[PDB]
Amino acid sequence: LGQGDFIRHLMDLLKPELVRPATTLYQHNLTGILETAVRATNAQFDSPEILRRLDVRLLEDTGWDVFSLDYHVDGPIATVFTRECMSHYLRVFNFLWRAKRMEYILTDIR
Amino acid sequence: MRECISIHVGQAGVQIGNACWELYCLEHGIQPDGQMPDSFNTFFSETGAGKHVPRAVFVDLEPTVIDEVRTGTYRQLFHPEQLITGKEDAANNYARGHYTIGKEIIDLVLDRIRKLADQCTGLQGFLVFHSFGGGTGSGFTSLLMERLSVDYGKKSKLEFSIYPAPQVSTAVVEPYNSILTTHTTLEHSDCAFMVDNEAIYDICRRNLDIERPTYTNLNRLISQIVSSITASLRFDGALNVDLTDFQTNLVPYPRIHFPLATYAPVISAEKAYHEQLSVAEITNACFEPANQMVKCDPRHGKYMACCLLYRGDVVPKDVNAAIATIKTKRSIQFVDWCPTGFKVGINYQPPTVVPGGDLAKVQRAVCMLSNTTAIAEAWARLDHKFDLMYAKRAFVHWYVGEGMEEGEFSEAREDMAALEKDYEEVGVDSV
Amino acid sequence: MREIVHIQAGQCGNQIGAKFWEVISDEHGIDPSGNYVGDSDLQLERISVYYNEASSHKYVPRAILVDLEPGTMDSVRSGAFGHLFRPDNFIFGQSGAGNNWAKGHYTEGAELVDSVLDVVRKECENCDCLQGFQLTHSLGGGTGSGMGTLLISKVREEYPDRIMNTFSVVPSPKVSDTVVEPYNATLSIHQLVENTDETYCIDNEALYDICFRTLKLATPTYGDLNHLVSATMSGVTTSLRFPGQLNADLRKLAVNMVPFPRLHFFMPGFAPLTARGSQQYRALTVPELTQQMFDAKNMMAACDPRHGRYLTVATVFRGRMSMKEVDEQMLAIQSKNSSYFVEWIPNNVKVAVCDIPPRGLKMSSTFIGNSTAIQELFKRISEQFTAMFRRKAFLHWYTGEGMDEMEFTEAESNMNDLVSEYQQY
Repeated sequence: LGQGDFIRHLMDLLKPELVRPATTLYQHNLTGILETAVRATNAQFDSPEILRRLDVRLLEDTGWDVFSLDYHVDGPIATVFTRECMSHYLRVFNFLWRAKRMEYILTDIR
Repeated sequence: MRECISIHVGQAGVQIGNACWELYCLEHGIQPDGQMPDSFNTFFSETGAGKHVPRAVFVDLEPTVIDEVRTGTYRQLFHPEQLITGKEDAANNYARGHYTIGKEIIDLVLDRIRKLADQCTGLQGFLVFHSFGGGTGSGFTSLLMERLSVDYGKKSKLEFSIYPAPQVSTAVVEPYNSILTTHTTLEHSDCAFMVDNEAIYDICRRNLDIERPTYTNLNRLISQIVSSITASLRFDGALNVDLTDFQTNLVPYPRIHFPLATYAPVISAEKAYHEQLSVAEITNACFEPANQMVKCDPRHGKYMACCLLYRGDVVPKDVNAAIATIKTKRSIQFVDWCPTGFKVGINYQPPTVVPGGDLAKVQRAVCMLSNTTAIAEAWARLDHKFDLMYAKRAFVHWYVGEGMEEGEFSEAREDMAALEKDYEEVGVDSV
Repeated sequence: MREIVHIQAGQCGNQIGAKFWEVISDEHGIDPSGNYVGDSDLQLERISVYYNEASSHKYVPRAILVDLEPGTMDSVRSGAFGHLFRPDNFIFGQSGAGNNWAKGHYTEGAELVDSVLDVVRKECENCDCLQGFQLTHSLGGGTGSGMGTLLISKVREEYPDRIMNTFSVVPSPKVSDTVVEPYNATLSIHQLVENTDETYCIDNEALYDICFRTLKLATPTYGDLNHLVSATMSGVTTSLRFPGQLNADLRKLAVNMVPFPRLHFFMPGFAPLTARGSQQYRALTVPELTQQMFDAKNMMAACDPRHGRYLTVATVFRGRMSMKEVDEQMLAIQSKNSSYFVEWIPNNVKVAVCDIPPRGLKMSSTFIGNSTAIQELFKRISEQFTAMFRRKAFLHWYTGEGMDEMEFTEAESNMNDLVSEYQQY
């Protein structure tokens, strides 16, 4: 979440979707929303290569409990991350996602 | 001398025949062009030179699969005139394959089969490969079997049929075709070795470690079964078993003639390395309910006849000990009117591994053809699906507007009910 | 062998047919000049179902381009792949029938249908084994709806045993592109019920939703919509044409999705629909294709299948894939959505698998759905038709062309019978 500008728009577009239960959620729909955010925010001016790996994954309730980004990496660069950094980032990304919706709720009440 | 003709009908039959004839060419050393760089006589014919033409016909109402055969690696093995094909398939319709499209091809097929029979000296019988839930695999198969019974009213007619699976299914009208085929061929067949795609999928996943098998692996396993069945005709062994032996030992009553095929040493290379597959082990694997290639639990019924076809480094004493162990088991129960329910065949030729296949090279193998009352549950499921679809009268217009009558539907359903009653009657103990 | 005669009627039909022939020539490696420039032999193995070999090994599409106005003919001829069709197969008139079903079915449709019938008879007599016909048109249009209807009726009474299947663009629910759309749509559907074997109902608004939401197209033009419809047509007749593990022609699909003669209206679909941005994040697998094709958002008609029950479905897969995965995905789909499938038809899915995927893809699949949610579309058409007919709006045009109010009453009664049958089943 070090970008901030991109995650702001991404939390405004997933609001109408994640409120529904997880059973009606299918991954093929959210990708069009993520792709829309990367185009509108400042993340468009970015290396096309790294943007090819950034996608969504569905953890396996409510839509605010199974959504998370993945950024899969394979090849030579995969010897630095080694399937454990990707099992640690997602362990972190939840705590930064919760502490981000608990704030945009409290600026909506305000 | 003991020549036998194999007939492959439909896409399933033609592809299983592709696998079977690849296996036969590998076993007998025949190159895919018919030349060799006797044993190879019940299934091949010699034409002057080293050319060995297989003794089979590939008949379909669709040019696609047969054309794949005509242009494949075996393009020069089969006689071009014995690869019979139509123009429009039966479209999963029994009436099309039996009445409308099948009548324009049956004469050519019978002429070719007559040529093959004349080329033979002593004809043991026919091997019909087809699927139950297909258009030409049902209608044309039934038509061909009835015409063969009219012509060769004494030769045995063994059919290798792909029984519809309990859950997985590729067609919507499979119950209709299956019931009508069962009616028509049950009138005119000797014994039908049955197999399920779902069961072979489960076998592949559990034993061969394959998580994504295709029809190719299924066809290879079925071809191994057929090779084990015909090894006695093709090779020399301690206990030889002919087609008439199958018919006599596996069919107690004229209508109850649907045994289930099994193959014990289905194993990958590494697992085969770590195991010591012996006669007792392969026999126990054959009688394991999870290794059945028809998705019917044998514990739900009673065995009435078993045909254990061993091959390779097999000793008769070990076979006898394993069969005695099986008989002493309490989970495996037989009908009370068959105190002796084991036909045993032993062959000296170990199974041949196909280059590119998944089965590991083993020293011995066994194929078990078991006639059991557990197939009655599968029949009940099939006729239940037929009853639902016919009560709603769905898809019936497709069959009726193609040379059939609803009376045939009712008659076929009544015949299947009679077959279920016969299975129930033979199941019960004598008092 | 199994030759198909393709007829494009009206502006919508002609544009969609032009895109269809572009994608078909791409599949078979045919140059826009008609020459084969492909790589594999399977392209010419079954070229005969869609093309006719000319003198200098040039392949002429077996297509008849019929319209009541010359503008579309000129546009098709002048553009790319316009020198592909036979110049004698452009059968057009001068007056464009307006947006009047009666004009295109009774006054100008007569002369133009005699001419196009002569052309179609020549094309059929040239054929070796005719599999059937396919028509591209729009029900809400003028020459398109009425003339496609008249041609369908006449070809049907000439060739009753052949398969007649149409890819018809139905009126949209929200915004209409023609004021008299309900009249033309109702009359066309009344005629399509009895003279067609397979009607693939396509709505432009569902296509707009697909382009905006799934393909993330900022400015989707009619080219993209026509490309989607052409991909569906491709998939079906590709199952017909190329070799596969489980073949299925037009008649097999017709048998497996038409339980009753009048219930032959389908919602088409296409599985591998991805935006250019998301093509790198998505795994192309059979489960992914199945999940997308059975999604209510992907279906190409604005009819939610969750409001009805699938009588039958057909999945035409393309590419090298495992039959076990296809069958297990089909079984899982049927088990999870057991409430969305009819109970009196076990195994409501017909599976076909072809070996050759479309150009640029590794896997693909088309979804055809005979569902009882088409009743919603026919209900909307019926409400609009009765709303205009009760006060007799725009009716003097149809009456003056030579029709009668009794024909309108019969058409609406037939469409109400159709909705009654769908609701009953």
